[PDB]
Amino acid sequence: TLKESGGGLVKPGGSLRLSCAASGFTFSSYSMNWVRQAPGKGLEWVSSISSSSSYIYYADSVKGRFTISRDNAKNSLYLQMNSLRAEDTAVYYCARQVGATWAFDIWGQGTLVTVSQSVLTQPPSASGTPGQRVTISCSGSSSNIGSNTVNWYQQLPGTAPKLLIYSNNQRPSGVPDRFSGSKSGTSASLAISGLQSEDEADYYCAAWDDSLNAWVFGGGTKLTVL
Repeated sequence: TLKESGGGLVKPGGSLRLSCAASGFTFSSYSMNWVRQAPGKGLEWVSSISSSSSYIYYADSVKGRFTISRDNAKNSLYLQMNSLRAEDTAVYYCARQVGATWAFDIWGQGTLVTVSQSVLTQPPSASGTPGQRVTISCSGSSSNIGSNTVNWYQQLPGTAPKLLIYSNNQRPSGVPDRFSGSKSGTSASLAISGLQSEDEADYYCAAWDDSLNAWVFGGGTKLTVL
């Protein structure tokens, strides 16, 4: 259920091609994305292709150099990376988008690509003691959070992200009651009630920016439990 491939070592100005074999769902029905993550840094959205293959969006950082694509027949999504730079070094994940709410419910394991500020304002770290209530607030513009539904994703150390809250406050089929989402115009807050030890993870808030026509991802918040 989403396996990346084609990762390797490349030199600057080089060229590389990723692929993402789907399994268990009707690939052709859902839109697909590529979201990279640097070495120890946050999440950055790369590109998105509709199942229609008709509506493509590239991040202003890879605009022109990268080429998204798919083959709904072979059940695999691809990404042609040309004119590569050292700053393109990351882990690339391919995330299944939902037609309805635009959230990324299924993410792949990742593939590392080695080569030889932000709109969303999120506190870098959060400190909480067992059993307390912890709020992580993410601050966007009138063009993103203001105008579109927010999705929070939890990244557990080592593991790829997992949709925590979507459509501003909806808990998916798994996420416990202690987690609650909300939005107040241009700001969005995730509230963990009854802090547990297991809740030690990285939290990201993400909205679509109609002005940038790209997803904006939060600056992450590392929640440490005491």
